[PDB]
Amino acid sequence: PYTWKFLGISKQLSLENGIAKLNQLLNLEVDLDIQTIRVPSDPDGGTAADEYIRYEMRLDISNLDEGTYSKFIFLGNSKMEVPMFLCYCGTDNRNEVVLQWLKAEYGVIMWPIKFEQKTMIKLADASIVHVTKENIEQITWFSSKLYFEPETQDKNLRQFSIEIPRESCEGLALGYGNTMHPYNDAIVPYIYNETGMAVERLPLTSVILAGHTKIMRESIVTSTRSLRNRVLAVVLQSIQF
Amino acid sequence: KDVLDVYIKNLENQIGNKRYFLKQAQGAIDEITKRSLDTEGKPVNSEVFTELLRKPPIGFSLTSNFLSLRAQSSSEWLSLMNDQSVDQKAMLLLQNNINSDLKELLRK
Amino acid sequence: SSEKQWERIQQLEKEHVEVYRELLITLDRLYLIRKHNHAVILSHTQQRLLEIRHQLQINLEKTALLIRLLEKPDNTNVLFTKLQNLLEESNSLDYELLQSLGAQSSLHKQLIESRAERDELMSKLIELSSKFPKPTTAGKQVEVEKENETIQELMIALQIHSGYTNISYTI
Amino acid sequence: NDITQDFLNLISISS
Amino acid sequence: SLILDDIILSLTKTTLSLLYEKSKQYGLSSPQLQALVRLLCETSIIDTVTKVYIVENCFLPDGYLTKELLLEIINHLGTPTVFSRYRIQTPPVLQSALCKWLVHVNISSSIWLHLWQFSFLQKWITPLVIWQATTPVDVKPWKLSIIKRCAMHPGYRDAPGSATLILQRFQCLVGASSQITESIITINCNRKTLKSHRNLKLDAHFLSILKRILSRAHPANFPADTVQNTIDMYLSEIHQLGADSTVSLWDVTSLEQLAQNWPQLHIPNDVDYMMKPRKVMSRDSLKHLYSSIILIKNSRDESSSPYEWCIWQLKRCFAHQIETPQEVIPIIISVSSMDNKLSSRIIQTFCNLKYLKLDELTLKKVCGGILPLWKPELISGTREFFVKFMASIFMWSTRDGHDNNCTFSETCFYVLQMITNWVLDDKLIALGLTLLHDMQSLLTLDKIFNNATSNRFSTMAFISSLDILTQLSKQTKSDYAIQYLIVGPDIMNKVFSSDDPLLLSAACRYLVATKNKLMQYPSTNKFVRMQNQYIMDLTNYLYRNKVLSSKSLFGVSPDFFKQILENLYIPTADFKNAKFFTITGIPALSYICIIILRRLETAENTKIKFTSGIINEETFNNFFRVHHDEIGQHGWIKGVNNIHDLRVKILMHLSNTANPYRDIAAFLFTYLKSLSKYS
DNA sequence: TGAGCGGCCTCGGCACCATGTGACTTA
DNA sequence: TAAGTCACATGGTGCCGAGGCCGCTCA
Repeated sequence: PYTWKFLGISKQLSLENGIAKLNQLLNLEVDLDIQTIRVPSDPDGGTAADEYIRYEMRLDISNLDEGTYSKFIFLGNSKMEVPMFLCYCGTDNRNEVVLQWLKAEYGVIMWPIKFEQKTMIKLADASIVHVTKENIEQITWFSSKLYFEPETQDKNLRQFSIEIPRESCEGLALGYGNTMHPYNDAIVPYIYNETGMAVERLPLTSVILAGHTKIMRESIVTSTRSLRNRVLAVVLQSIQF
Repeated sequence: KDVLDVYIKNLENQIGNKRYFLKQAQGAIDEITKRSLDTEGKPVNSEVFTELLRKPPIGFSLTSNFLSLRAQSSSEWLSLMNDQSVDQKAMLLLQNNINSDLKELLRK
Repeated sequence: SSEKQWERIQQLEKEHVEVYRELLITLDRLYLIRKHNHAVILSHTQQRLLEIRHQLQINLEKTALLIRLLEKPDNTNVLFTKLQNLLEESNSLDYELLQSLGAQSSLHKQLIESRAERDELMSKLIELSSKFPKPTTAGKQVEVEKENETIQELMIALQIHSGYTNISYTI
Repeated sequence: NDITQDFLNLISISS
Repeated sequence: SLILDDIILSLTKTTLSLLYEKSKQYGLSSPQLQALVRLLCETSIIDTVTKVYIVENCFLPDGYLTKELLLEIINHLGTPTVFSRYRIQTPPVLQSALCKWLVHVNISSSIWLHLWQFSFLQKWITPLVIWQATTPVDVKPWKLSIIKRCAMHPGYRDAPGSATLILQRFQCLVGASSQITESIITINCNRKTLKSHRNLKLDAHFLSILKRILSRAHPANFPADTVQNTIDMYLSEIHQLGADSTVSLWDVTSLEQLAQNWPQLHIPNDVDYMMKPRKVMSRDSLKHLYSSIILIKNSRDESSSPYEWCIWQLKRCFAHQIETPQEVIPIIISVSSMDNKLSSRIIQTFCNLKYLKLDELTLKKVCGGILPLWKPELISGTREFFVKFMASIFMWSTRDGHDNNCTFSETCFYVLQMITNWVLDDKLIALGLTLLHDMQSLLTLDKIFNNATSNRFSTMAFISSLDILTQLSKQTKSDYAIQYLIVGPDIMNKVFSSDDPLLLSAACRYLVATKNKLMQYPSTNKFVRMQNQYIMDLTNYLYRNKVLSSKSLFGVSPDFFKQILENLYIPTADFKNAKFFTITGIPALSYICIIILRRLETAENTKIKFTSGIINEETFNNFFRVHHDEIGQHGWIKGVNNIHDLRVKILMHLSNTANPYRDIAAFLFTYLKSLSKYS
């Protein structure tokens, strides 16, 4: 239950320099981690300019809950119109101090990120593909639940959900064929063919993967302590102009 | 309402006649286009266009549609222009205030 | 059901004027091609006169059976009342258009003079800002400021909670 | 000027 | 007034009524309020119901509340303790009503917070400590500890909900002072008591009384509208609570501060806060001037922070990234309407087809906010770029098939306002006039501006262009070329054929202006005979009724014009070839003349009304035939005996100061020797 | 001005699946 | 020691009757 709030950044800011100023301001050492991930390793997802820069800023004091574990995750690519976004979990009041310092030090323009319906479908696609230490990608199947809150006159239809079990989801994926985006290619077309609902047009408020994560229109909350690389990448292509 | 229905029938009859005349005209012009292998347009003679200039419920339809959507477009033009104008008044009030502020800052 | 009749005759008259305009255009270009062989590359100065003769034929027909219906006021046909409704909504908004245009033009003049004034002010302030010179222990200072804050807040608490009858801003 | 006027005439033809 | 403090010194029944009525008429000054509250608190011979009636009906300030009034009030809000027993106890209902009246109107924040521990004051202290907390540095963990300690304290009633409101305001304000939402969780979780606390009533009858008193008070100091707005925003701050040597630019609070430390001023890189938007001077008191201050402190170039902020927040609006693309659009418009480099950069990077496809509404708004003020830096290449942009938007509008789409016409009106700004200056006037001619060419094409599918937007753009041409023709001091006032015959005859009365009036205005300019020009040039052709065709179409005898009308010979009349059935063939070719026969001016005739009948109180719904020679003759003996003596418009006299009398009424059709009457009064005497 | 019905709405009690962790077993 | 099965105790979504204030609302 770690909600991730997403904010975009107008500039490619380099964090390996100047973080000592943040350490002096906050009177505590942060555990900045540098990684260079290549998310679209699939040939159909692109084979060039796939490298990202992943920063994991962490206000490390103690490890009991998110009151002392408000992580910060930054992702960046210099070959894009918008070059950087951040996402941070927890509810500590030092996080907005970190954001204010980031603004006042790098001169960046920061705005909250809202996901569209197709963006949420692509994020649900991204959050099942897991990278393994043997450098392979594994699709872990979760019993999804598309959850809608339509606005109709006289509040005729307040809300309606579409629950899809795990074995039915993998059966739909195997029926479509060998694909790496199951929801956008197999689940959503099956829903459209059966019930007539275009879920990329309907007001979709959340899709819930049971036991793993439940992404919303403005936040992503995950049972897992971190956020995988595919979700970060899909958020990064989401905010492009 | 019977007079409205028979006038609707008369106008759809006239519309169908005009659609027929369009269909025959476009068939003739397409046949002449097919029989003319010259892709490049010939320069039009002025004397031929002169002779064209000497030669030749519709108007009720014309004035009704014209006046109706003319009034509608004028009304919505008032709506958009008045919103833009009150935006201009607000912007000019703010701009005059900050103009006085910059003048005082220049003097000081 | 009368509103349905008026809506219906509205799209019928829209399609009617559309088909008549394009029919007139196709008829005139058909005459041009049939008199020539393939002359379809007529200039803008000739296409415009084709548009002019179209426009005068259109408004001449409008006036022509405007003569037919408005000469003798029957005051019984509903098309007659449709003509007065259309006319009274057409001529109503004529003055407000020019009034709003003139007011917004005066607004535009105000924009022009305000922009000129601000351009002058920015020019002067850039000239002045280039003439100013460039911009150029504390361990006990923060401690004595903290002591000042604690002493003054304790003074506020003692002045309020003791019922002292002179509360003032003591620096 | 001349190319712009011819471009406007092309617009008028295309209209 | 002096009656108020005279009654006050007298009090040191009739006096109460006099004080009430003089407060309801004038209102007391700040020393008068001080003396009144000092007399009311110290004595107890006055009845308590009359005490609360005074503090709810008589205390009416006129100007600023001084600090001494607040200090004197604070002296009376205390309670007798073990260190102060000589002073008497002020009644708690009087204290609560005085705090409520204070609601009606760093040290002081702690003063009000330490008075918040009083139980009976808590229902009205809370708006004061909310409104005092305006800055993030105001809150502190000791304040939070005291608030939580008094909130969770038993023996109180209003403490949970109101203190939860205080903590919610603090959480919405600072975003620091490590997390206090779990402290809110420890306090009540009913969402009902603080729901009633978050909306507060201020006795709007007393608000109206103070409103009228303050409106009677000082000119240009508290006007009524700003007082109502300030009270409304102070209440809405309660309502929406559910969700050292150098000086920084934030800490500067007054215009005096900027002077002595301008070379010691440090501009911060906090662009989003200072560009995105009170009687107290603070960081947000001078937030208006920050954008200009950055461009003064840092010399103007296309790398400064406000330019990048405007570019980025406009790309966000075009890419549909922002939720509300109407909060930052006025900010971008206000910043970039001036400061020519930023406006030119926005025009170069955004005024094209690609960003038109993304969002045409925001592009229309930025064209309304940028184009009317722009003046180019490079004269060459501007005309070709603007022709390309207008052609692109015209193809984009016309491929849709919907003629209701008015973006091209609206941006055309904006660029005609830009041409107005260009021709206001004598330099680069040829570029503006050529662009005006290009816009006139685009506006008159029969894809949006037809005689069947009307478009009053295009007519408004056209009459705006004609108005700018008339205002340009009156400038003698500018030696522009003579060829830039004509628009060709092909536009003029077409817009003469158009049935729009305002557009015909604008065309007559353009002809009147261009002839009054052309009178000093030689009488035989390439364009003088063109203007002569214009006026002879327009006069023949408007008044002469001699179309068939002319050589041509609007470039069309009258043989075709007669052949259209052939096979064109008219119910009466008395006068067919001259019935509807006049001022009453014009499609845009037929019923207008009938309205004018009816108003002339109403003005003269004529018993006879023109029953026929068309003014022509046949109807005029029949109207005199049916009522000959009544017309002969009295009961109709005086001084009119024929149809020509009727048209002249109509033209008199169109020349009055009540219609937007002045210019047609002046056109007929100018270029007609018979009508030259009516000028 | 004053009583007054209806959508709202939150309290909270209940119902049920969902969930994370220690204890314990398997390899 | 990595992984698995287990009941267990808490988290949480949905539901609904009670009741309160609100929101005009109409005489």
